[PDB]
Amino acid sequence: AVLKTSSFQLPRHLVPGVWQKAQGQSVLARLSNAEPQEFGEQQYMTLTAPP
Amino acid sequence: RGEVVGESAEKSESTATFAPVTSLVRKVQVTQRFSQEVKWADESRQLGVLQT
Repeated sequence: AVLKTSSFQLPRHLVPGVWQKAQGQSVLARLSNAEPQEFGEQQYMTLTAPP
Repeated sequence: RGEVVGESAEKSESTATFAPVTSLVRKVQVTQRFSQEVKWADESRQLGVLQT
């Protein structure tokens, strides 16, 4: 019968780029400034009760 | 060795002897392993552990 395109099994066309859902960034990096540090645990001094 | 002989005494056969000797070949290694943290601790605090 008549010649359908289904007989050719043509490849689909790829379209450039990638579609993505967004991701939330760090809040702590926005709300607390990074202090400079040297490798290892830091220690901080705190008042527990006043006179 | 030399020998002493009379005017028609029979002269003896005497010769050097030799031997070969061969080296061995000996391969030596030293390997020391440490965590990535030891590089950071050393190069921040200037410990001199890696240079040691």
